[PDB]
Amino acid sequence: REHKASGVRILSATAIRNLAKISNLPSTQAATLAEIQKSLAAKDYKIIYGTPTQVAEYARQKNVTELTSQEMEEAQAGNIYGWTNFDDKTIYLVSPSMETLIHELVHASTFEEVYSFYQGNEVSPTSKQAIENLEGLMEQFRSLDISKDSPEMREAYADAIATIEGHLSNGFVDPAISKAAALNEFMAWGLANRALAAKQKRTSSLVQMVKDVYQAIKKLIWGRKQAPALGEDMFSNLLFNSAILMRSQPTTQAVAKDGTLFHSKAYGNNERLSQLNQTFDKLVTDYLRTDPVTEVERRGNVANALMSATRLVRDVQSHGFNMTAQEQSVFQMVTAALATEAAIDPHAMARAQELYTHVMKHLTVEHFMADPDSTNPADRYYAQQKYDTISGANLVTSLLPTFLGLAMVNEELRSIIKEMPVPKADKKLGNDIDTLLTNAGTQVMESLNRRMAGDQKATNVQDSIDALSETIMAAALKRESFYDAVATPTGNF
Amino acid sequence: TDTEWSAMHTGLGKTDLAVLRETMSMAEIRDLLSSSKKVKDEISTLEKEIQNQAGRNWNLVQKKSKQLAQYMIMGEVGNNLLRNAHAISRLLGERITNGPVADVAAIDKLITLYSLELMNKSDRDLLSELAQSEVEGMEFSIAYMVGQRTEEMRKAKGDNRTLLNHFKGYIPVENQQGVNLIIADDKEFAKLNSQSFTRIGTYQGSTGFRTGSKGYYFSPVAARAPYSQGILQNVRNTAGGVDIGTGFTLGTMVAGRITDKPTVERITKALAKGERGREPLMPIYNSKGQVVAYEQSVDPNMLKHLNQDNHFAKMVGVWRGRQVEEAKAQRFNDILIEQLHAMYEKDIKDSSANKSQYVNLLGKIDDPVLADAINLMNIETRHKAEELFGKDELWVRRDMLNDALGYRAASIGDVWTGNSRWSPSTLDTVKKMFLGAFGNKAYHVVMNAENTIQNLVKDAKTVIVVKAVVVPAVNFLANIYQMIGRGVPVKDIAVNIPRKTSEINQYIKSRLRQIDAEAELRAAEGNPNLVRKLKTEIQSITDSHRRMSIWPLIEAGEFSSIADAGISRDDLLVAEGKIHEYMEKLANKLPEKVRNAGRYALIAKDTALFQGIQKTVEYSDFIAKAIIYDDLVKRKKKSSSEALGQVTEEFINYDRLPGRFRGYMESMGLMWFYNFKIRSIKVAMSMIRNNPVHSLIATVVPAPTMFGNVGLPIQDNMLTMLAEGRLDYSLGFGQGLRAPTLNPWFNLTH
Repeated sequence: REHKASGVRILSATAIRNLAKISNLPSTQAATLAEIQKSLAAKDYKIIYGTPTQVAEYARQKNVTELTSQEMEEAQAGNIYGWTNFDDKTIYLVSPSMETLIHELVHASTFEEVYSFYQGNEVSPTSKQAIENLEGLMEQFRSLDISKDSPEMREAYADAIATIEGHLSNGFVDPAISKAAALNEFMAWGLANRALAAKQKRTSSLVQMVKDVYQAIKKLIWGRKQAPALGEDMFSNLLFNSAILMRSQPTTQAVAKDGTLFHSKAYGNNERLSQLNQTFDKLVTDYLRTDPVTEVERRGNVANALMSATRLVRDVQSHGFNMTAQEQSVFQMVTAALATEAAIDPHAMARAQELYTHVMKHLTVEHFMADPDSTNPADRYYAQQKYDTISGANLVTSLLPTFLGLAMVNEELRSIIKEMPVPKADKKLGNDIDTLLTNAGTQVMESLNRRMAGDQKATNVQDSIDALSETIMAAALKRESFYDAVATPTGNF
Repeated sequence: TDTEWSAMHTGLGKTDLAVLRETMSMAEIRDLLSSSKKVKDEISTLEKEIQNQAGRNWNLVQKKSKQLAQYMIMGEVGNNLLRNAHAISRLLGERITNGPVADVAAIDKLITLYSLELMNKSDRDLLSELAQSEVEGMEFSIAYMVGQRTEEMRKAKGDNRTLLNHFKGYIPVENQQGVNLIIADDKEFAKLNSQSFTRIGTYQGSTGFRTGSKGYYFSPVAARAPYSQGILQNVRNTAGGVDIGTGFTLGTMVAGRITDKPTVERITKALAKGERGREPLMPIYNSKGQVVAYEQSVDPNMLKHLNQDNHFAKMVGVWRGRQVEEAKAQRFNDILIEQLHAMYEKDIKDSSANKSQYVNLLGKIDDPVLADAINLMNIETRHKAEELFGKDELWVRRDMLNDALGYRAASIGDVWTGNSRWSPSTLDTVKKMFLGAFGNKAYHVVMNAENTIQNLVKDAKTVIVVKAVVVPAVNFLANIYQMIGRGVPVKDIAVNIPRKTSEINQYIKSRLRQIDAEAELRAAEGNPNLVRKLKTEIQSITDSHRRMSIWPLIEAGEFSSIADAGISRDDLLVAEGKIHEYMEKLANKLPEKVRNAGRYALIAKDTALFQGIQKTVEYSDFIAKAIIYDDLVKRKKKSSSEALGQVTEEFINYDRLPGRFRGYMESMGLMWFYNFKIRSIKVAMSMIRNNPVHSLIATVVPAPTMFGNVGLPIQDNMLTMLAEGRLDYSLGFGQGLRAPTLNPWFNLTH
C-alpha cells in the first residue's frame, strides 16, 4: 500500500511470506527465512521503503526521527542506508533491492537475541554460548597489532574501535543499552571486511579474527541444527548496514544538576541558596549510583526517617514560613540528607543540641513582628504562629534535623539569630551563631559523604542510599514543573 | 519603599477617601492627612449636625457606622453587618423605617472619617510626610481613585437590589502565585488521603446554623493547572465587589451560601436571641427591607497565610484593566440582541403567520424557576432589548429556546449554593456506557465508587498502565457531558453508542481481508480461477460497506483518515473493547529500566505505548462524529451536506501539534490538556453562529457548566487533575464528576 501524501509504500506483517521463493536462495538456508518470518511477524514488524526524498517527507508528517547515513563524500559514491526503530518495531529502507530486504530480516532478528541476553532475560542454551564466545573475542579485538596489515584494512579497524570504545566509556546512558550497542557494531565490522580480507591478504592476527567472528555468528543464526560448511556464502554476501534506535530512562544526576542554577523573579533569585545547592551536589549527588532509580516499597529504618522528614517540611511552610519555589527545593533536599545520617549515627546531632538550646533562651514573640506596637490582631497572630514552630509546639523524632535545615535556608530567621549573644565557651572561635549553625550542617553531610564513598555492598548501606536517591529524584522533577510554567517575561501563569 | 506603597493602599484605598472630594478641595484633603487635630475637629462638627436630623435614632446610627469602619480596616465581621451608608440610612434589620433617617451624604463622610482613625500610628506618619513633599504626586494618585469610584457607582445605582448590598471601600488584592486555601468537611476530606494539604485550624461557625465539623486546609507552593487560579473566572459583571442583580459577593471568599426560603426563615428567628462564634453570618437584604439569603464568613486570621499583596500602584492597574474587560463583554451581549431582532423582522415581513412560533421572554413566564432568574437579569441589557423591540418585548424562536433548556431534565441542585450535581438516573446511564466502550478491568480501576485510583495500585509497573488509560477516559466522558448540555437527549446517546460501536467493530474486520486481497490479486496474474474468486470477494465486502449507517462519514474521508494509515493485529483489541489489556501489551515493550521507574518514568514520543494512546483518542472521535451527524439529520431536519459542514469545524487532527515542553519533565498529561483546549475554542465559535439564543441565555439563566467562580472556594474538574498528574481521585464518585464550563464568550477570552 502507498501513502496518499507521499510515494512511500508500507509493507506490514503476513505480506512477505512468498518472498522466500523470490530470493531463490539455496534450499538449505531457505528454510531459515521461514523461521525468521514467523518471529518478526509475531511482534508486528512493518517495513517502510521509498526514495530518499519520499522517505524523508514521511518522517516530518508523522514526527519521526530519522537516522539515514550519507555524507558529501558518500554522495559522490552515491549510497544511502536506512535505519531500524527498535522502540516501535519498524524498519525503514531507502531504495531497497532484493538482497538488502533479505539482509535486514536476518539482521533485526539477530539483534533481538543480543538485547534479550543483556537485559537479564533467558535465551536458548546454544545462543548463550554464541554471545559469550563473541563477547570474549571483543576483549582481544581491541588489543591487536595492525602494523603488518594492508593500508585499506587499517582504516576499517580504526573506525570500529572509536565507536566501540565510546559505548563502553559512556556514563549518562543505561549500561544495558550501551552494552548491546557495542557488541552489535562489532559484528558489522567483521561481516563488512570478509570479502576484502579473504583475498589479497596474508595470515595476520587481524585476518584470523575476521574468519573467527564470521563462524561465531553462524552458530548464533542457525541455532543447534546443522549449519552450512566452512567458507560457504551466508546469504549472498550478507551485510549489516541499518542503524538502531534505543532509548532509556535518564539518571538521577542528570535531572538534579539541570535546575541547580535556575533563577527568576517569579521563581526566586537568591544567590546564597544557589551556592549552597552547589556544595550539596559535590558531597551527596555525585556519589549516588549511576543506575537509574526504581520504585519499590522500601520497608526499613532509614526509609521511616525520610517519610517523617517529608511531612515536617510541608508542615513548616503551612505554619508561618512562606517560601518561594527555589527555597522550597533546597529545603527539601538538604533536610533529607541530614535525616538519613541521623538514622545511622545516633550521635550526629550532638553539636546541634547545644546551639538549639542556647537560641531558645533569647527568643521572644516580639522578634517576629515588624511593628512591635501594632493594633491589628492579625499581626500578632502570625508572629505567635512562627514562634510555636521553632518551639516545636505546632510540629508536636527527627525534629532536630528539620530545625538545622531550616536555619540554613530561611533569611528572616537568620537575621534574628545572628544578633543573639555568643556563649563564652564559643567566643574563642570568633563566629556568629548563624555561621556556627551553617558550619554544623556541612559536618553532618561530610560524615555521610565518607559513608557512601567506601565499600557500600559490605557495609550493608546500599539499600539506604537507594532510598535517598528516590527523594532527590522526586524533588528534582517538581522544580522542573514550576519552572517552564512561568516562562514569560512577566512570569505569570 | 514597599512599606510606603502598602500604607498608601490602606489609606487611600481601603478608607474610601475619594468620597471627600464632593465637599472639600484637593488642598483641604492634604491638610487632613498632615494634622490629627483637624480630623478630630471635623468629626465633632459632623456628629452634631447628624444628631439633629437623626433624633432618637442617633444611638443606632453611631453604632452601625463604627462597626462598618472596623470591617473596612481590620476585616472583623460583627452582628448584622450593614455594608454601606445606603443600608445604614434605612436601618435595615433594626427598626421599621419608611425612608432615610438622616442625610446619606453626611453619613458617608462620617464613616470614612471614623476608619481613618483606626489606621496604625506608624502608617499615618508615612502618609503625613508624603502629603507635604510629594504634592503633585499625591494629588494625581487621589484623582485616580475618584475615577475608579464613579464607574462602580454608575453600575451600582442601576438596580436597588445591588444598591443596598455593594461593599464600601472595595479594592482588589491578589494572593501568592502557587498557594491555595480551602475550607472542607473533615469526614469527606479524610477518605481522599491527599498528601498535599495540611490542617491549620478549625471552623467554629455561628450558633444560628448547625452543620458538621469543618476546618481549614492549606497547600504550599506548587504548579497548578492553567486557567484555574489568578483570575476571577466570573461570567457576570460585578459592581462594588458583588454580583450585579443579585447582590451575592464575588470579590472575596466565603465558606458557603444559604438561599432556600424555608431554611432562611429558620436562621432569622434563631439570631434574634443572640449570636456567638468566631465566624458570624452576613445577611442579604431585599429592596423592601427583608432578608433573602445568608452567607458564611471567613476568619480574618486565616487570610494571613495567603501572603496577599497590597501594592497600591499595581492593584489600580488590575482594577482598571478589569473594568474595561467587563465593558467589552457587556457590549457583546448588545450585538447579539440586534441579531435576534433582525431575524424576527424578516420572518414577520415574509408572512404574518410566522409569529406563531415565537415566545416573549420579557412577558409572563409560566415556569417559576425560569421566571425568577429573568427578574434578576442585568438592567443594562433589559433597556437595550426594550429600545429595539418595544415595552417589555423580547421575541425568540421556540425551537431554539428548547435546546438552551435541555440541561434541567438531567441536573438537580442550585448553582449559587454550590451543590449542583447530575441526577442519579443520569449517572446510571453514563456509567453503563463507559463499561461497554472500554474494558471491564478499566472500569474497576477508573470509576471505583468507594476508593481512589492511588489506593488501588501497588506495583511500579501498573502506574504506567493506569496513567495511560486515563487520557482516553477523560476525552470519552467530556464529550458526553458537552453534547448533553447542547440539548441532545440523554436517551438518544444511551441507545446509539452500542449501535455505533458494533458498526465500527465489523469495519476493521471486513477491511482486514480487503486491505490484503490486493496482494492476492497481484499473485492472481494468471488463470482466471484465482481472479474469479477474488473479484467476487472484494465486491461483496464493499457492497456491505455501502449499507452501513455510518457510510456518509466514510466517503468524506475523515472517518478513515487513520484507519487505512496503518494496520496492526494488536489494534483489534481496541475495536473489541479491551483497552486496559491493550495497554499492558504495549507496556511490556518498554525497557526494563523505564518500566520499573513507576511515576518517575519518562515516556518518549518514539515508543509504541505513546502512539497507542493517540490511536485510542482518535477512536473516541470515531464515535463522537457519528452521534452528532445523526442528531443534525434525524431530529434536526438538515441536508446531508449541511450536517457534514458543521462536523468538520469541531474536530482537529492531532498530528500537527506535538508537545513543546522541556525535557526531563513529565509532560504527557499536560500536552493533552492543551490539545483539548483548542478543540473547545472551535466549538464555542460554532455555537455563536448556529444558535444566537443559546449564547444569550447562557449568561442569564444559572446552569451547571455555565457559570464560573461564584465566590466559593475553588473546586476542580476532570480536566484539572489530568494536567497535574495526580492520582488521588476517581471519575465515579464525588469530585471528578464535574465538567468544564460551556459559556461561548467565556471560552473565547479565557
